[PDB]
Amino acid sequence: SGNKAAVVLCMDVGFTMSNSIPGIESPFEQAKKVITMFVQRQVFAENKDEIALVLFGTDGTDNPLSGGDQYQNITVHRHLMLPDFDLLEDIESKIQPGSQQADFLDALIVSMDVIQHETIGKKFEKRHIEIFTDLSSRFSKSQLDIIIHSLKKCDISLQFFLPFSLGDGPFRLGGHGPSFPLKGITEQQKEGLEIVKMVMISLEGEDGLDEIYSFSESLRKLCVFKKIERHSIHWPCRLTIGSNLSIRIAAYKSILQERVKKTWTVVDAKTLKKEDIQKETVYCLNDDDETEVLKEDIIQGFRYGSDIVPFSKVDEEQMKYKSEGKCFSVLGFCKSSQVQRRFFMGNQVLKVFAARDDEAAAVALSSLIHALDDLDMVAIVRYAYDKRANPQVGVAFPHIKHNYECLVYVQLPFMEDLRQYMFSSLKNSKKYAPTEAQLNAVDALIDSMSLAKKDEKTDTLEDLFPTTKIPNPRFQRLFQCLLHRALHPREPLPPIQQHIWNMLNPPAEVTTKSQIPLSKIKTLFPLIEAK
Amino acid sequence: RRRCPGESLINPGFKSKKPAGGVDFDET
Amino acid sequence: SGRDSLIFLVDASKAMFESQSEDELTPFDMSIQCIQSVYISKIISSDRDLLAVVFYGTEKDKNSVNFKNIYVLQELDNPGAKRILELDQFKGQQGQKRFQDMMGHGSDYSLSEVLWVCANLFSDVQFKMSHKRIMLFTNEDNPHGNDSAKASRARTKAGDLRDTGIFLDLMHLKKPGGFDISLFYRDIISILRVHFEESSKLEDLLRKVRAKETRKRALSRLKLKLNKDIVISVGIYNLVQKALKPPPIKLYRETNEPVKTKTRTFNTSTGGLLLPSDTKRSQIYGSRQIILEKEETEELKRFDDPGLMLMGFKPLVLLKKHHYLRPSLFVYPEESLVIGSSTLFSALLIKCLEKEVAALCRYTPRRNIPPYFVALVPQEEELDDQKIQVTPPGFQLVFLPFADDKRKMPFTEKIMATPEQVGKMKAIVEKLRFTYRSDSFENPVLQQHFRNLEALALDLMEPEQAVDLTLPKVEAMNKRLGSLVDEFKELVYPPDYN
DNA sequence: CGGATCGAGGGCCCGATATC
DNA sequence: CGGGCCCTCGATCCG
Repeated sequence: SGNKAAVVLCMDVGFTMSNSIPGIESPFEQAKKVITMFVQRQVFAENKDEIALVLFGTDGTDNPLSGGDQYQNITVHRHLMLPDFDLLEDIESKIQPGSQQADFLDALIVSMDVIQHETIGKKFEKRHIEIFTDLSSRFSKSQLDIIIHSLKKCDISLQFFLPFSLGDGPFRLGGHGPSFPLKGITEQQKEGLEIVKMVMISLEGEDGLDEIYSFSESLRKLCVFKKIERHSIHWPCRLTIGSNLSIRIAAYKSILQERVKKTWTVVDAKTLKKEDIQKETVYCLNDDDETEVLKEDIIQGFRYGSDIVPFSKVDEEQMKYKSEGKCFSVLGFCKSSQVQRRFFMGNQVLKVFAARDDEAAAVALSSLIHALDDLDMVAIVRYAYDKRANPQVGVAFPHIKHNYECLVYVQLPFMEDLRQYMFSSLKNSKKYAPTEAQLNAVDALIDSMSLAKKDEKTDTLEDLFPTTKIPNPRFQRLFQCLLHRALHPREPLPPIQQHIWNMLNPPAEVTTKSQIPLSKIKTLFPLIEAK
Repeated sequence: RRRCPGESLINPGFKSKKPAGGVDFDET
Repeated sequence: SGRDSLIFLVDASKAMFESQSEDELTPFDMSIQCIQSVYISKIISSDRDLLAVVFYGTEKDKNSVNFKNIYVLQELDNPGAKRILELDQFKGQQGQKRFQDMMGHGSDYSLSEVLWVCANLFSDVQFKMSHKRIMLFTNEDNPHGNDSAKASRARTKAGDLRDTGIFLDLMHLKKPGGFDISLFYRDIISILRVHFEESSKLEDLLRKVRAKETRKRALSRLKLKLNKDIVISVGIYNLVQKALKPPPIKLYRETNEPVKTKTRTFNTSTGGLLLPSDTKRSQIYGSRQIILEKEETEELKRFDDPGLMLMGFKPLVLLKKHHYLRPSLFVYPEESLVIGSSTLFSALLIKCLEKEVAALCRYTPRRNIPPYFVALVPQEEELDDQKIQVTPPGFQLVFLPFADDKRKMPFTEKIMATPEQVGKMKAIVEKLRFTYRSDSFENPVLQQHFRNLEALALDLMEPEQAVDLTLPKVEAMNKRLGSLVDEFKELVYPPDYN
């Protein structure tokens, strides 16, 4: 009932990993930070996926395949099994950088042998290897053809993590943009990179190259779980247009606010047990006198202005509105312009896909998607997940991409939900109208603080601060503190790790560019507090 | 400051609106 | 802010009980039903509003200063179920008879004394009267045309009321030979011509307003920090908010009075109330148990400080339509806290609209709360022909999802329809075309909820059934496109369906 | 200065489910 | 045996 997966993290711990470039944390500390981030999510989220850890270039050989002189300086620190706190504690402080250097492809072979032996009996749905190296070490091209063949036959996916990104000044880890020294790369690193590129292309085609990340960017993304992320649970319905016309669909939640999975159980400070604490509800009169009111004598009531009318839950269930329970019923069609994004309601976005293994419904839905797209129109629909759920009215707009095709449902508001207030006009506020110098100062501010650059010459604007790619800092901050308390109970909570601040702040180039226009607008725009 | 109810009718500062809609069809 | 005061003044002269248009209710019946409709609408839109019902031209006089022929049926007070029940005793022809029996009709009155009593009714209110309004329901276009003194004194007192701050609105009803404003009511009313039929305004008054509308509430007043030194103050307003079913109140079986609930936490071993210092929070993962104090659980929660932090300016094209997380907010400046905020806000709005770019910020609503990236989309002011602000000027705070909030998608094989099927779906869309309004649909659960409470309050056995607007007009749709529907169904679905 | 609102708890249905 | 929904309380700020 759950997506399982065998993950083997292959970390370079060689002396050169300890070799650090000024200002920048050593690739050893960078890889350690990324690995800890991954294991932390798998540990605290309690995923039933098994994780193994192989280190290459450590002093000595835990002989995982070292039948002779082969695969030296490779230690299998953790065999494929569910991750625990002992593993996190080992990563945090026990694992130290080694002095030797190993062949990253040899380490990849050790990882592959772990997957080949510990996955027996279709226990795992997905197989994945994550290599963490700097490529500064020399290597042999001897079994690359076999490595690729064994990876395909075993259906194992790869992911590479280097200190530099595929593409100077100060450098801040997790920041956007300058997150790797432009100069400093060795010809040995270039050669290793060319081999990495070829291997990724041989496994996942042209788009395989997108799976080669830098430690910095890896920290401000969820790409490390990409291959082991469990697919979202979809549910079926019928899009009913009128009478006689219908379409078998299956919709899932496209966007949904990810919240804390674990709940805080209240325990006693001394015993640390739930059993000792109990909450009892007491009834007392609303009136100045709080004599105890009998729990059984309490009757349900509702207010009708001044009057308070007693309406029991029994009569409520009978007299209440009974929903027809029909889901995704189409009410009508209107132009795209009539539905404004400001009226979107709810806490979810639904992606209405065509029922799986159904060709007639797939074409029936595709026809509507393309008809709405070509006419530049949308569909006003009635939706309810069950007869018990309150009915909703929302927008269903087309969404065609090169790979997939679907309709996107977003709940719209009811007359009662809408709120009409009157705000003072500013267009013609004689008192607040800004001068030409003030407007050209804001003009310089917006131009200097722009978060988008257009790649090539006229190509599409490349966004420099994609927030939708940055993970919610709540989770990795919580995992940091939870682990610190589990390992260091005597010590108080640690401060927010700097890379979290670096990933949340805009690229250094934007902050530096804004310096001058911000200083001009400070003097041009007078600010004083009201007291 | 500025405080004109305008066409708010019974609830001042709150625009009053027609309650109907949803079945008005243009004849293409 | 304020509680609004509304006084319904009804004429009780002989002319009011004769209906003009045959087979039509008397102007009095129209008034009584209109008043009742307003009372019910008010028990939904705003319960704190104070209403009053005053009659004039009646033989029996009941009023503060004992002015002849003025019967104050209802003093200024909140709307109630029994007040509507009292008005229902005059609704209809039989109710008209009940009115003539309880109190007289067609008696000589004096509009000067009538407006004085109404003003004296506002005098006796203690709470903030935000709006003072009198709605005069009458069908006599020239009442004291015969008496010159009563007419001039009434004109003088009407001026005194407007100088007080009282609004005077006329609800002119059907009069033989038309209703003339120029003769009377033209100068008294607070600001057409001949209006022989009942004031059109009656259709709106008569129409029930089942809406839970609330006085403007700034949700929060935060600091918009452009930079460490440049900080303006802005107000965050929720212009759209899902209206939900009011929570029930726990009463008593006999007295039917509200009961206050106190949810107390105490020990099992000891039995006495436990202090919050003696409590700790725990989370157990497998075998390990992590212990954190309530303060520590909030300290990890702190993250960014409360306020808006300007990140930069992202072009609107980059903001995708499918990236909605939670309902958008409205950002407007708050000159009350920081003076000069509105000027910079106006300059920012103007230049953002010019450049078609949104202001990216790091939103932290309260202390010890993790931040969220929001995009302030420049919203321009829009005024209709009536000079009504259809879209206020400011920024729409659009919540952007984090990597966690974007859910992975189930990879499906792309199967594209033939141009014949899409052009044909185009024909269905073209035929089912309609005009969308934001206020087109009403919540059927709420509409039924308040219709049920109204009917139970009026002791009406029959509950008032709201027609569900959210259901599609199936039969109308089948009438508009029957054959086309069978044709496409034939084109895409084969007869051996699953 | 009580409401209005929103995080984070709690309680009822419904497809897989070892079960006769 | 989980998943979605919805409501009820509890804590935070504004009117």
